[PDB]
Amino acid sequence: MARKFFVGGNWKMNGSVESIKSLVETLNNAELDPNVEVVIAPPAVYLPLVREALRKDIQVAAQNCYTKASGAYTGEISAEMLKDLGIPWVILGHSERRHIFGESDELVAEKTKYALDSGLSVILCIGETLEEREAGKTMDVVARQLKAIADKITENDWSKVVIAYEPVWAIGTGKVATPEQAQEVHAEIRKWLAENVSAEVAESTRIIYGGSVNGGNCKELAKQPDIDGFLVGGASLKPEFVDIINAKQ
Amino acid sequence: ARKFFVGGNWKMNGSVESIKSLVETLNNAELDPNVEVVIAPPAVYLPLVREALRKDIQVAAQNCYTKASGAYTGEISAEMLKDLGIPWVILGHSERRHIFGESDELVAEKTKYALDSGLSVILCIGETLEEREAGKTMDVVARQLKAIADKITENDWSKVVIAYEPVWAIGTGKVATPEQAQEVHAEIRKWLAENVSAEVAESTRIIYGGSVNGGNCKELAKQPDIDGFLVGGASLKPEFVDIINAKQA
Repeated sequence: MARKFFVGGNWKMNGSVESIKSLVETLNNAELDPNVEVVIAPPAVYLPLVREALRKDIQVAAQNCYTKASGAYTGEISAEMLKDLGIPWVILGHSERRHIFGESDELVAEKTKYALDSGLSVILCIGETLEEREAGKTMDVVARQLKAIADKITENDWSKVVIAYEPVWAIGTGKVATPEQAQEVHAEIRKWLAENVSAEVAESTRIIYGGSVNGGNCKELAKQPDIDGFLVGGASLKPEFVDIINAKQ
Repeated sequence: ARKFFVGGNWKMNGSVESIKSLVETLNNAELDPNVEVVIAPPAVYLPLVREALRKDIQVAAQNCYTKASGAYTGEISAEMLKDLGIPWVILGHSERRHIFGESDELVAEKTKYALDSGLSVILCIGETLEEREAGKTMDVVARQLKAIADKITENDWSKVVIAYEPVWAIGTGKVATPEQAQEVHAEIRKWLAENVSAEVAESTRIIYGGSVNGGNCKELAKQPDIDGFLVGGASLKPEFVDIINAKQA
């Protein structure tokens, strides 16, 4: 019934040696809620720097990886490389990769199965666009995106998956999501897991909210019973990321 | 005369250990001092290679995006490369154009942005087996080049190297002869002369990016419009040194 609260910070395409030095120093100086599992995701070229400098109780994630150990994929990073560098997490299926870079549901599932088999943990991102929501496809889209992973991975493999619901419909659009709207989808995802994977996976899988999370709204969102944490965007670059980690204390 | 140019594209290959061994071999090699040599590790190893490698070999990234920063999960910006002391980037590699669907305009945007950020660019072009059999080799390469020429200034070409990839002879079972390669390279240089300027045509290195190894590098290098190589799998092997030295007796 209980699930450890989970806060990921996705830096996206942001950072310099100097900016990351200050950012990491702020995190190292911070007082963090011991009950919260924290993961940050630097750009791939800063992973060694971050991994060395960052407090060990915050683990590092890559922002993406590919579906093979190695080969002729110019520009791609392998899960094995991540393991080689001591990077335990990867974000897969982020809306920007799905919708700007055309990563299909099955490619996401391929990556996910491959990363898990390599011993990584996965933040698996799902969610529907404004157009899909207007079409009434919220439940169809999240079902389809999850089903691609569920077809590919074992019940035990879910142990190392965290699901991030991204309300893409409320990201850079004129719409805003309420905690109640977020809660509604998280409950739908958990029911899908119960009915398609197992009751145990539904009860133990963290489902984190990946909409616009900042210091001002995190406390309200965390009160919802099916929101198990956050995948933070722009606020992960700011000192208030600490406040978001501490949203419950 | 144009300085001979040898790039080694590791693609999605490498570990800390395997890379250590590769770099030590290069650091101990006797290299033709007239050759400009560039190595392109996977992104998560750029700091490693940049620290360890002899300073007369420059490092390249295998890809980058078109802006300095923002919400592009999984992408690296040219500004990050500059920040890390990475002077080169490979753009428009056939694997990114085909597997990852990168359009001509996207490649051209990336190229413009990288140049503006102070990088040098290895710009890859080339035609597929079907295009070549249909007789569109020059239509395709002219189109791929025109997209860049429409976006960058005449002076911007100064820090461009064109890699001709005979995609028709990469993973097709076909091999290209030096005469076939020379014929395309000569057509590319003439394209530059007639569409850009006389200077750009005579200054721009056009390097051959088909299947280059120790056994064929010497005869390719004798061709008067082949200014070097973009090496794939052999760049992972000791014979990369022989390819660098293709102009020596």
